[PDB]
Amino acid sequence: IFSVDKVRADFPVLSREVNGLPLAYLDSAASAQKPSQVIDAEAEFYRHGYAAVHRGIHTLSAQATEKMENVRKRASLFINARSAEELVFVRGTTEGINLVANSWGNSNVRAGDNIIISQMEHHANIVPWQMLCARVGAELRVIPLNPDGTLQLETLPTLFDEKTRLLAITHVSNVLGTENPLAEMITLAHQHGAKVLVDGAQAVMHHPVDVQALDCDFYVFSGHKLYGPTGIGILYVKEALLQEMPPWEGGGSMIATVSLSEGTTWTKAPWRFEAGTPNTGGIIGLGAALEYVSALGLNNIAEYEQNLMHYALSQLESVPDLTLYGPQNRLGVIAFNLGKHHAYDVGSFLDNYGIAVATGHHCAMPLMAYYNVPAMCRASLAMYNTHEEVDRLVTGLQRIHRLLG
Amino acid sequence: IFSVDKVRADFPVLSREVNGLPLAYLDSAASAQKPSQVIDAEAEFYRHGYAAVHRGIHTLSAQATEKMENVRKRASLFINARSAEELVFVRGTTEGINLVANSWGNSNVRAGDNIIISQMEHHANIVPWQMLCARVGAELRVIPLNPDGTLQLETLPTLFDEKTRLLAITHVSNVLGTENPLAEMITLAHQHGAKVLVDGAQAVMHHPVDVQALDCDFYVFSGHKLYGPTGIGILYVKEALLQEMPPWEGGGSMIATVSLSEGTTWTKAPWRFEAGTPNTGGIIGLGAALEYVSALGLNNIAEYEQNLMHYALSQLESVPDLTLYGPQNRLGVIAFNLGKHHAYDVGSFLDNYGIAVATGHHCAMPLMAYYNVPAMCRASLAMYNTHEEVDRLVTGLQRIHRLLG
Ligand SMILES: [Cl-]
Ligand SMILES: [Cl-]
Repeated sequence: IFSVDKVRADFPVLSREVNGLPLAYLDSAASAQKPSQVIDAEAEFYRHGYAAVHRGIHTLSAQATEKMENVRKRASLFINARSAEELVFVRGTTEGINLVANSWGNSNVRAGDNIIISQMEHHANIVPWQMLCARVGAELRVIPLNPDGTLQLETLPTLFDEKTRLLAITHVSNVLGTENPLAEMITLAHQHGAKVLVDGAQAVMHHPVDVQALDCDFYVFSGHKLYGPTGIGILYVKEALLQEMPPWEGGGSMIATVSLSEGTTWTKAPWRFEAGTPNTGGIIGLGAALEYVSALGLNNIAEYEQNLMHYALSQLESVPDLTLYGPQNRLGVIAFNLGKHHAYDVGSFLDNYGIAVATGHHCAMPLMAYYNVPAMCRASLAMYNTHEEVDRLVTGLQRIHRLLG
Repeated sequence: IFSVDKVRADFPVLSREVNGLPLAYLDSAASAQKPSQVIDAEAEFYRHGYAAVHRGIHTLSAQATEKMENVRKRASLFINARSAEELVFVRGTTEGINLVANSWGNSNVRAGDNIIISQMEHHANIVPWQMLCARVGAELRVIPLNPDGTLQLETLPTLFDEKTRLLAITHVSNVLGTENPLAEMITLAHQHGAKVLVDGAQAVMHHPVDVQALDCDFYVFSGHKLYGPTGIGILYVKEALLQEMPPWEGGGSMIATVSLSEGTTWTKAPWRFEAGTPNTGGIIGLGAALEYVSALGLNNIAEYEQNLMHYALSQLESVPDLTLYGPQNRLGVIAFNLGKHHAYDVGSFLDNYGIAVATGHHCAMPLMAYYNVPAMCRASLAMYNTHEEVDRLVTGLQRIHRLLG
């Protein structure tokens, strides 16, 4: 079983006070807090083992290089990639999507082709493909939404055709909490010889993830939402695709040879896509993050979070004029608006109670447009959140409605 | 005055033992050690103040956003940029050069144009321009070297012409320690209407740097060589150039509006070049790094390092068959080879004494080719290094020559 009290004891931020009152951090979907196991792992690496990696033969450099590639191996096992050489270190989901869109997109998407995204995508999974479609002269098609925050799956027959090069789709919606039927969609996209990039930024922290079972071609997530440091993320690519992709960033540690008269040659995959000094501090911290999350066990986290989510949805039923967005089985987040009050105002009042929720468009303006609102509130319910905090959210919304209605 | 003993007391790694023996870290040019002021600043941010930045109205998010943009202001003052809005956060020198090469290069370098780099450049300042010249059909010209590791400045008349769009030049050579006459070269390049990108990865830690006085158009350096965290760096661009450059990475926090039917619009400069979640942990640590280096005072560091360098060059005179590369007034590093022994072997013996030096090509293969060697040894002498450690280097080379000659 899961003991949220013991978990919270690992997170020094959770003892913080905001505005005189004790913090209720309900915004892990924007970024997650970090346990001192993660913070100290990075700190102790800087304190005792720091060196440049890959180049260099001295001891610290060799031991730091070992640490880095061990984290690549642990990450590849976390998402059940066949090989650690299928994982590329990136700054996060957004750089990972940009890397695919340039390295792979530019050499596999011709004028007259089409790419499919969905109306619920984060901006990280829209703007790169808009840029690619503009560069090559292709069309960006959109899987539309149902009122309940699920995909209109019946539109796929009209979006997919022989010219469909790529489907880029989210695993879990950072706003609605919808989880998309990735296995079956990837089957369909593969029947047309299309690849699938999966945005898994909001999945990898809520339940186990198996990229061999999904058969996705690319998968991306971010360290800082997995209870880890900022400035680090993972891009997974099928070995056969990755070996064919050209470099994106150029510089040191991705060349084989540099000549000013006979040109330059690239090293083999993963390392060909990693230019300059890696974020070694971030990688070490991400590795601790994977160790920490695996020790609690994702299936235990999934259960605790599923029960907290149920408790919340049940309690919110007693908030007047509350509008929820998204499906009943949402993961991680609750998207809502309070009567006719603007979300910015509702969020301000909740922050005044010391409750941190997200407000605005959540880098998903097309989703806001579909629901014909400018903004929503989003509350995250993560493995370190409590029924007590759910109650403070509910009371607070009640008080806001009384005060402002 | 400078007190290297008190400085070293800030650096927990310097107490490390390697191979049973006490560490002599002579490889800060590859990456620098970090003081606990830097390590703890990042750690305390994760521990007490962590949130997502820019989006969000709650307290932690607003205070984290303040911290981030204050570091942008402190960085802009460190290099004497006119405006903090002229600085872009990047992963380091290599991403910063790639950003200019794509965002600015692709829209200002046409087929038939030429770009000038130098033979002493790091790979970060070669491979991006080779990629750009291949994309657009331009020519990469090279300022050649003199035997002493300085530029053959008399070749500039034949390299510069009306078609010269850009000079990309290093401030200090990561290998030879040469410092290039940037002020005068930028004058010349500006007379032809060419812009200058300066690679300052090896300058900003050795003496003050003033981008208004240099009149450079772009400048780049890396956090981890400035006694700071990995995964963070600064790209400086003149306000007028930066406002004209198009985005590079696309995603959240660089849009103004995202529409799936009317396209997307970009936000204003700096922020248009920063997609997704920033490396907030890195930025906080870089900010502490700038605070720490400014407290010692760059001119004090420059003096201590200049005297240590003189002491070393003087002592190395008593090493038989030692070949040095580079000018007499080198900054930061000493590049050498021991008799006919391969640098990898010499570095292995020094690491066995617990002395960490760099060996190989130092991501500067064209420089190795000019000196008709495959590799060199490089020893860094930074503000926390001692005359005692110089002696261990000298003794060690002597012992290596006796043993292996
Ligand atoms: Cl290299
Ligand atoms: Cl956005």
